[PDB]
Parts: sequence; C-alpha cells; structure tokens
Amino acid sequence: KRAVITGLGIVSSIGNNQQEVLASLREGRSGITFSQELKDSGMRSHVWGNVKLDTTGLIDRKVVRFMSDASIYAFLSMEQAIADAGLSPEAYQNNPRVGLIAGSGGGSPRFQVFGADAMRGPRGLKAVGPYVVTKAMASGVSACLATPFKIHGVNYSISSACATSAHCIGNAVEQIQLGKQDIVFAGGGEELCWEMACEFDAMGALSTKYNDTPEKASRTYDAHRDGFVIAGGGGMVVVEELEHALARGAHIYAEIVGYGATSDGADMVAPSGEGAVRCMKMAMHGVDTPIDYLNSHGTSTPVGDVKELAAIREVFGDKSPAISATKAMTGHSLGAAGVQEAIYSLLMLEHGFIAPSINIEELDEQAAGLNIVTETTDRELTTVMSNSFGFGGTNATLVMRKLK
Amino acid sequence: KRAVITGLGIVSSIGNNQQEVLASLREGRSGITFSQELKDSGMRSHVWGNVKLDTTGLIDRKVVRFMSDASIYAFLSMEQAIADAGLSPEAYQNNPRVGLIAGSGGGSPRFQVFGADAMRGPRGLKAVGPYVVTKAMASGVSACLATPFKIHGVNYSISSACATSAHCIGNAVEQIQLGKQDIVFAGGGEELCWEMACEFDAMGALSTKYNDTPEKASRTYDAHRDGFVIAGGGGMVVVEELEHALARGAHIYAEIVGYGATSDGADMVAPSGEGAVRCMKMAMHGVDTPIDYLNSHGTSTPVGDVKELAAIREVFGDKSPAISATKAMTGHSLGAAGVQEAIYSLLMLEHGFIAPSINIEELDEQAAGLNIVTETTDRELTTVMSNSFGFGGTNATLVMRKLK
Amino acid sequence: STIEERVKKIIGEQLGVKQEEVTNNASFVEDLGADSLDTVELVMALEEEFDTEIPDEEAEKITTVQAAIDYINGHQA
Amino acid sequence: STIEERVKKIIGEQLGVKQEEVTNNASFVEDLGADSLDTVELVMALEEEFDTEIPDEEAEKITTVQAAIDYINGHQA
Ligand code: NA
Ligand code: NA
Repeated sequence: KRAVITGLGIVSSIGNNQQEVLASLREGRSGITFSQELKDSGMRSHVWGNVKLDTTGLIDRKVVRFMSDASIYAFLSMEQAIADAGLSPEAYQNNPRVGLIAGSGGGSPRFQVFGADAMRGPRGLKAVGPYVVTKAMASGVSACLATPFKIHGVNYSISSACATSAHCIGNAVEQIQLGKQDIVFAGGGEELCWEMACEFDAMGALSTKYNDTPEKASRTYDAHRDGFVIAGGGGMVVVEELEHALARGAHIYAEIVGYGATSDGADMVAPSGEGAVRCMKMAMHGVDTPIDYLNSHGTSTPVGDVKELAAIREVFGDKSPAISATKAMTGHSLGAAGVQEAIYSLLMLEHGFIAPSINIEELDEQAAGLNIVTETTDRELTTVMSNSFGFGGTNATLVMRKLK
Repeated sequence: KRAVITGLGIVSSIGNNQQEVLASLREGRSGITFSQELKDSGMRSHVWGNVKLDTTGLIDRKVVRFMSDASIYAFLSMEQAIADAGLSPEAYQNNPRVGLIAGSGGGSPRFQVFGADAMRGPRGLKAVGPYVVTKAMASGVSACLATPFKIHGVNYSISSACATSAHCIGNAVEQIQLGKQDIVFAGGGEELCWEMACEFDAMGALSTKYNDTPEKASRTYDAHRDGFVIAGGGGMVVVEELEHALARGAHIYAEIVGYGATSDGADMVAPSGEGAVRCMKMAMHGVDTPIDYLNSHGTSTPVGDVKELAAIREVFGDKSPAISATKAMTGHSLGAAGVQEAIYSLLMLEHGFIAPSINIEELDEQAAGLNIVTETTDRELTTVMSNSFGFGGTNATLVMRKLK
Repeated sequence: STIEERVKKIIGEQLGVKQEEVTNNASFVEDLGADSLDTVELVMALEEEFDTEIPDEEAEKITTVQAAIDYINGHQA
Repeated sequence: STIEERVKKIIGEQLGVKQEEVTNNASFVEDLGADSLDTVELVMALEEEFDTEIPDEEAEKITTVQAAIDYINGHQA
C-alpha cells in the first residue's frame, strides 16, 4: 500500500533526459526561445518552451503512425523510465500487474484541424487518413503507449488541464495502494503548436510583451509578469509497490507519502486559493516530517501566483518552506507539467539542491516573507511538495519523501 | 466501503431521460436517423444516433458559455441525476466529500476547427474568442460541470476511447472504497459532428451500406454488419457510499459489486479477446451470484463482435447469460457509451426485463451457443454486467447487483 | 436607435442585465457582474455592431459604459 | 524514373521495408506485414506521388505489389 518512484523519464524544454535537465536546473538555464511559427500564425505571444529535438525516425514506423507529438514525447520519456528503473521486457510486458496512466491536456489540435482541412479540401475523405483518431483523441497518449509497450494492466488517460499528469501520478499511487497494480507508469505529454497556443492568446493568458527577450518572458513572482509561456514535452515516472521494488533491488528515488486532489467549485478561469489550501493539507496529512522544498504551480500570471502564495501562507503559516517556480525556466507544458515538475522535485531531492526561481528582477509585493529561492542552493532535502492547478478549479498536490 | 448507484440521468439517442429511455428499451426502438450533415461533408456514412433535444435556454448563459455539446449533454444528465438522487445543494455543494469524475473521448473537434478557421480568417486572433479552450480541452466535461455545481471533492476527466465513462464510474467506486469521498458524480458526454465522425469514416469503421435504411445500419451480431454507427449524448450516475445512502434514506438502484479494467497490449485498433477475458473475470471477483444479464460492448463491427463473443465463451462456457447489444438501437456514443450502457443495465435490473438486440436478421455464425435476446423479455434480474472496450486495447467491465 | 442606445443595448445583450441597469455610471466588473472573459467577448460584439477596429490598448480602458460610448463617438469615419 | 520503381518507393516507405524486399509478388499482409490501416494509407500515397484517384474497388483488389503496379499504368480513368 506504499508507493515509490523507481524510474524517471523526461523530454522537456530544458533537457531531453534527466541528466540534461539536472544541468539546466542547477544553472537556471531558460528553455524558452523565439517561435517563428507563433509569429506567422498572427499571435501576440512569439515565445514558447519548445523541445530541442528532432524526433523524426526515433520511433518505429508501425508505432509512430498513430502518434501525435504528445504521444511521441511521452513514448520517449517512458523508454527512459523503463531503462532507468532497470525493467527488462519480460519484467513489465504482458504483465496484468503492470499498468499505465498517462494523459494530455487536449489531445492534438494540430491533427484535428488537419483532418478538417483535408475533409474540406479538393480530395475530401481521401486526404484524411486512417490515423487522425488516435492522434486527436484525448486518450491518444495512453493508447499509443500501452500497445507497443504491451501493457496488460490498467490503461487510460486522465485529463485535468494543467493538473493532468499530476492526477495521473496520484491515480497511479491509488492503484498501488489498494493492491490492484505492482507497477504503473504515470506521466503525460503535450504538443506545441499554434493551433493550441493561439486559443490561450485569445484569452490574454500568454506573455506578449517580452518577444524580444524570450528567456525572461516567463517571470514567476516578478512584479512585471505578463502571463505564462506555453511549452511542450513529456514525462513519465515508474510508480511501484514498495516491497515489490525492494524484492528486485530497484533504485528508489522517493516515496509518495501524500497526494491531494480537490476542486474549487467557484470560478472557471481564476483559482480561489481555498481549494489549494485543502489540496495541500490533504497531501500533508499523516506526514510527520516538514516540507523542505515546494515546487509551486507558479505560472507567471498576474492573478495565478498571488492566489497560490496566499494559499501557501495559510497552510504553512510562519514556517514557510523553500519555494521555487521552475516554470520560469521551462514554461508551461500544460498536461505534461505535473509529471515534469514532479521529476524536477525528484532530481532536487536525489541530488540535494534547490533549483532557483529565475527572472525575479522585482519580487512581487504579495510574495514577501516567503522563502523564494532565487539562486541555486545546495541543501539536503528530505520531503518535497509540488502543486499543479488546472482550469475548472481542479487542484493536485504531490508530496514525496526520501525512503528510510 | 461498498458503493451504490443512488441516482442517474441520461440524454441518449433513444430518450432525453430515464423514462423515455425505458420506453425505447422495452420497445426496442432505434435512436438512429438519417444525417444530412454527414452527407454535406462528403462522408460515406450518412447515419448517426443523434440527440433529439432543443437545449436552448436550459442552461444559464454564464454557464453554457464554456460548454461544448459534450458538456451540455453531461450537464443535463447531471441535473437529472441530482434530482433523481434526492440531493439538495446543501448536501452536495461546497462539500469536500462530493466529487465529479466525468470525461469525453476527445473534447470538441468542432470548436477546435472553429478556432483555427477564426485564427486563419480575416480578423484572426480577434475572431477566436475566449471560450474555445474550455470547449476544446479534454477535461471540458468535468471542468464545465464542477464549477456550476460547486464541486469541492475530486475533479478530473478520465479518457479511454469508448471505455471512457465506464472507467469514470470505476474510478468513482475506487474513491468511495478508499474512503476519500461519500458521493462522486460519474459519467460523460460526446458531441456529434462531422469533424469527429469523418475521421472514423476514413478508417472504414462506420456503417455505409444502409444509408437509405437508417434504423437497420447498427446491427450487432448480424451476418451483414457494416461497422458501428456513431452517436452522441451524455449520462451521469450518482455513485455513493452505502452507509451514507442508507443514513439519508436514498433510493438505491444497485450496488457496484465488480469493476474490471485491463489492457490488451497487442493491437492498436483491433481487440485480442485475451484482455476482455481478464477484464470480465476481474469484475466477477467476489460475486457469489451468477451473471443474469450481460450488456456486451457490441459495436456491430465485423471483427470486434466475434472476439468479444469468444471472450464471453471463455469466461462462462455453459453458464452463459442473456446477452444484448444496446448499440443496435442506440449506436456508439463513444465517450458516453459506458455510462449510458450502465444506465440501460440499471433500468433492466430495476424494472425486471431485458432489452432486445435488434436487426439480427441472419445471425453471425460465431454467435452459436450464446443466448442472444432478440425480443423484449421480462425477467427477474439481480446481477447485471456491462462491457466497454476502447482503442489501444483498453477494457472496462462493470457489475451491478440489487442490494440485500 | 442612436449611438448611445445601440451601445447600451449590446452590453446588456451580452451581460444578462436589463437596459435599466446599464447606466452611464455603471462598470462591467463591479456593478454588472462581468469577469475578464466577459469583457473580451463584449469587445468582439462591439466590433461587429459598428464594424470598427478596437486596439487592445484602447479596449483596456473601456472599463465602464461611458468609456464605451466615448470610444464609439470618435471612431466611425 | 520508371513507373514501377516509384510505386515500390511508396510501398517500402509506407511499410518500412528495404526497397529490394518489395518484390512484385509480395503480399502486403502476408509478406510486408501490412494491416488494415496500412492499406488505406497505402492507396493515399499513390494518389499523392502520381495524380490519379483510385475510386475504392481497385483499392480492395490491390493485395500484392504487382496489383498496384498493374493499376498505376493499366488504368488512368
Ligand atoms: Na509544482
Ligand atoms: Na455494455
């Protein structure tokens, strides 16, 4: 009934594996670049957190034919997690005790518009192709991955906006907790395209007044934050039952000692804080050790960061933990943010440092009195927490602690 | 902890409430009509299971502005489920013990195309609007419903192709079993449009021969089937902890005594049967009662109906239950199929009858030996089972039994 | 109707409030219960009614009804 | 280049096989490992490289490599 993380895999804007990520994290390296695609589409935001990798040919033809970018990123991330966990094919394939729970925030808007343009084109149905469904559907990530990896256990996608892959992890923990699975791969992926980004721009949610300086467009907790920078990528962690991981001598990053999942039920687009307070308290219940580091949701938005800060204050009071918003470096990978920021927290827990919250040239007045780390700091971490909030008032909180 | 279905609501192709649905279930009425919109797009399938309902004015403006049709169907189904459960706002709103797990297959392809045409149109970003994200996101159903109903408990969407709302129900039961929730609203919805149907037509998975005879297109287990008929709609059931339902004197349709969720791990689009075999046996675990009725997946497709039939043989053998494919008259509502078939099964269990599997003119040669029901039959049922299978080889099975 | 009655007609048409509530003094967020997404859609309809173009910096300051009449009374040539 | 070598280029790339493994008598399913959805995508790439429609029917008769090579030249209607 105790769940541990035994394998990591990440393809993000600051690294194509956990080593490259570890280097970017220690150095405060931004992953945000200028996007000619976002400018050509007619958007105001011309910056994004792209994946610096040419995935062309990296996956077998009969597998990638069904995949969008969200499935490609998550497939690459699961391959890393499988090798990092030390799982041989006979150890996890064709195993009813082995499942997979990975989702995306919104499928694949690109291939969805492609099929519509193809359907309305000169060729019509002839130009659509038989693979648009698996790419565009919301469960494309879990479905495109469970088939080649021969997953026999649990298999579905969870969707909850930017809490997506965080809820995947918590749901994977629950499957372990009630004995239904020994291993669940949890994570997610998100494509990066104008078809998806321009719809956030139409709401005024994207950073638009830093296109000439992309590496400081995402500036969480800075007084002059303009909105979030959209990002893509994927991530996958190996959630395993404790004694099952001990019996096979696996490497154990941390134990999932807490998982919160609540809802605001108030507003659709702006958080309320009350839900996040319950979500954090829910994830800290029964955790005897204090929280050393908190990877906040911090999205570099005017209203988003102050509400979570108020929630952090009410939860911890005066004994506020070390806070850092990695989204200032990575951007917002939406559906993939929960798993990626859990991986960042695990790297910080495993290697004993705290990644900095960059681009804070002027700390927001509503952030004083907190321990917001702005310079890379070596520190022996024992318990870390990561928040993930999504549209509709949905909240997710993960607490991870070192073993023994 | 034991979970029971305490209320239900449905907007189906065969009725806009459980009364109308029951009238079509006992009668074997087809919900499938000719579709002109499917012609004008250039499809080969001119046949769908549409919702016959004028939804104008049924939802507040400040609430429906965020919703696609999938969210609209699920909202109207959740309104019915709340009233049918006898719940007032003071018992389920602003309650951390009350959650909502409802998803769809792929958000809203229609509004994704709308935003792209608007972005590439004359006005560009000015024409997109700020409401396309909540309509296009994969968790639009759970997001657009959690805010108006003031949900404070768990809140996210599960997506797993045509097993979507079935997994949503099983996850709700898991939430009650863990003791984290007293009530979870579970269900889902699906919009019905050419932008989403034409992609199943490019796969050759839709019925295209019986366009001039729409009520005969969906013909599960018939030797002349042509593929499934796409449908839309929504459903919602009130999953509640037993003692909580007994303490307030709720009406209890049945108890969720089994839940199966497996994966084939073999083929991306064609089922293998081995996974369905493990999925049905996982749900029958601890069920002392024989299965009296089985609501098969029954997609009226050439390959899927045979593999599920062989799976049913391998689990029962001689003690086969009465089998009916409701999709023969309702069609395939995809993301909402799971909760709708669970409701159909609940109505049969509640009113002691079995709905027929219609249009079986020449029975399939591989049916042989399985008591298919082709005419309505009154029968005292106590235990009922419903199967739901999705792309990527993902399976979901529910077992519902009358209480006491 | 006139330019002000047209302006007063379209906001209440989009804000679910009656024409007696949309006062020249009233603001969208405080008195009329509108959020940020409501004001965005309100600008869009204002561009359709008068067939005009409203920059985002000009649409930032139309925080009240009087600011909406003042802008329409100066962009129509 | 010749017509035949252009359809073999399509089959080899769409199915992921070496060019000289695409013999004329090779079956798409039995020899080239193609499934259902590979067939639909295969007839699409023929319409893109060349400039003819293959109104179904023919598409279902094309089970081998030679069947495609015959219909890319022995038709054009
Ligand atoms: Na976080
Ligand atoms: Na069923």
